[PDB]
Amino acid sequence: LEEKLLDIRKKRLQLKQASESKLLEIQTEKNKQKIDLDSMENSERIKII
Amino acid sequence: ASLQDDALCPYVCHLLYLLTKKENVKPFRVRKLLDLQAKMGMQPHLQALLSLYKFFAPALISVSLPVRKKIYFKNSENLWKTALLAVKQRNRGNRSGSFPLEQLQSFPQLLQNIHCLELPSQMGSVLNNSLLLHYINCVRDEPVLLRFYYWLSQTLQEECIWYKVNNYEHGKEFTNFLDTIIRAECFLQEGFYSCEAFLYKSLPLWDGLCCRSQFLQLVSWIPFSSFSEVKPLLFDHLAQLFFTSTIYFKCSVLQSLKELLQNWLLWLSMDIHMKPVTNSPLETTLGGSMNSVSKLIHYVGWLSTTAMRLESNNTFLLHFILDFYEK
Amino acid sequence: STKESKNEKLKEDLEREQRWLDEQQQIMESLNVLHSELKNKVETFSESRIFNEL
Amino acid sequence: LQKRLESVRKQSSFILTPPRRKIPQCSQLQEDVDPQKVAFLLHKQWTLYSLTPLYKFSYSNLKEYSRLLNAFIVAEKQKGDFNIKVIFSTLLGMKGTQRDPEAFLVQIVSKSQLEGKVLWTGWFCCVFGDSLLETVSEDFTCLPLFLANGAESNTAIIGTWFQKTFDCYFSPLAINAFNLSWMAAMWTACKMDHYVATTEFLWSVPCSPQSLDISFAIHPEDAKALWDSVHKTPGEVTQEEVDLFMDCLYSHFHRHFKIHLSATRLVRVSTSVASAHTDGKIKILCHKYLIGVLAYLTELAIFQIE
Repeated sequence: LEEKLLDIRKKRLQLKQASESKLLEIQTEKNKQKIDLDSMENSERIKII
Repeated sequence: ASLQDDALCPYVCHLLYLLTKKENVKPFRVRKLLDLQAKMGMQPHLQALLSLYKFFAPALISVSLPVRKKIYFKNSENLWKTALLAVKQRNRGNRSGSFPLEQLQSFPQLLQNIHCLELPSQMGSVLNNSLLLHYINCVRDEPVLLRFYYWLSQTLQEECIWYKVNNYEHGKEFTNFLDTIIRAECFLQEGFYSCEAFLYKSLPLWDGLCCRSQFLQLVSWIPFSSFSEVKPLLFDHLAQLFFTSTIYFKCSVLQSLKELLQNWLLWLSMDIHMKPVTNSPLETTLGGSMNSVSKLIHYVGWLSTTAMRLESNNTFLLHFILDFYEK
Repeated sequence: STKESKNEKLKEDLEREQRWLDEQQQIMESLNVLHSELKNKVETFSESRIFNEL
Repeated sequence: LQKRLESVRKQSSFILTPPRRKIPQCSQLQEDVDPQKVAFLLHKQWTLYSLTPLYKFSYSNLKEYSRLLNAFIVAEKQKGDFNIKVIFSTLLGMKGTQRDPEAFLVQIVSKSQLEGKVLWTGWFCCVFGDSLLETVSEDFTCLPLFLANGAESNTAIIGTWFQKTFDCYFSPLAINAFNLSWMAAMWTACKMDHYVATTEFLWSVPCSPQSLDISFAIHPEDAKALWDSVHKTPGEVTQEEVDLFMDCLYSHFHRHFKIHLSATRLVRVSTSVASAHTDGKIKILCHKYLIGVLAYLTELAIFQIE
């Protein structure tokens, strides 16, 4: 049961490191979509409306 | 608009409580009920209606309210008492913003919204919620870890054991606070930077008793460092208590060091895998990690063959020496 | 008495890290479907759409 | 983060105080330093606290923070009319190191129902606190030392607000009885040509069921002629200069009363410069040597955090 628990602990470390790198890629994609949302909101004649 | 009649005023505001949405909270309806608070004073049907308005839209009201324990209305299941008083009684006169932390009730509410999660008003509520412990596992931001260092180092320093007037009730709450730490270090699989900084200042000041089992599990989940930094701060002050205390302490050191040999070798087994960044070969870094752990086992192996001479061949220590070499 | 209590601790530890592996896989299956919806929604609404809708 | 690691190992080792210290210089008041503000800071009773460095602190968001503090401390008195209003006043020119952040003042001034009476005074500062500046980021604002004037119930209801906004925590400050002897030797190392008070010491006997206090007064012209016979290396105050100065004061007490006061505990040092107490009570009575004492209080305030 100790080698089963240590195999569960190694799989928990691998899924935790994969979720950490995936949330790092998602937050860099979120900053990329923030730069694209700031870039796609340029207008001059909209302020009177 | 039925609030102009004063005799119907608790009867209107209970119907206003059950029919309020987010779009129904309007700033002129803030303005009239603050004028009714100034004219006819504090009434419990008007304070409970503004308590729901602070529960729905706090930004529209500039007047803060108390948060005291009141029943606010008819409640607590009194439907037979309502029917007895119904005969003749009281009938004559894409979003880049943030998500609030208090709306997380269960597990799938955080699974739908993890990319927008705000920061709380204190760092003591991170240990209270297990849903906030999932946020620490995947975020490697710098000021969210330094503010957690600035809180819990002040928690272990002021509310410790020997800084008090020897209260057994506050030591039970300090034992219950250390049970939160040893489940948080195992769920994270790295020790906190507050917790190894407290053991730098407490191992000269510790004698060997007074919640020994919560202190020897606090040394069990310390992360990996160099061998020359640990030995003046830990291994000198451990060996002053190891050869001199009882044999139940001598078995509990080697149960703590076999869990220290678990979590140090678990980090070094996958540090090779997650680093493709350095173009230099890692045989100097693994060779610098080779003599850090081979002098670890030969120090505890020097602790094992010297303490055998102290007790003169007892088998009860000899079961837990060979459990350390199982690792 | 100290190894059977180590067995009774580890059967309690057999429940908790299996629950912690079940939570971390539930993080892993939910971060996969939020990565797929973010990759499919890289392109936002158009610049000419905002002028004609408003 | 790597300079945060190197500041732990000086605290984890036993050495934290240098044995040879510098005599503090004559801090002249500049033209940028307000003369009418520093007279209000003198002759006041203060309670010291140490604080972790703040988060998202800006110098232009003080108008919003003045309205949130005035809406909360009235509400904490209602949970348990008030014509009170807080003033966030900023002071200039107190710093000697250019990398220190700007200190400021927090008052509670009552309104005119007929200048109002000041009920509470808070003061955040960082004087020569350069060792904690490279251990924090540039987003953090490092003001470790805090001084309070007023009731402790008004301190806790405003200290609740810094816990729930700036992510910090107040801790009580305490000065050891070993460290009262160094600041008494620094106050006898001063230069004076004016009106002076009396050097007052007070010891407490720990080996009693009751309290036992001894008031002890030294004339400062007699203290200056006692100092320079001990002080033989100019420019530095050494380890052996202070411990022989305390031994000849104990041997002066020993030939009269035969009571060893070296087993006792020094708790109050009051000289011509300032008065001190071990639980954080201070009374600064001088303006020429103002920042020399306050840099020594930030020398202790970083040590209780780290």
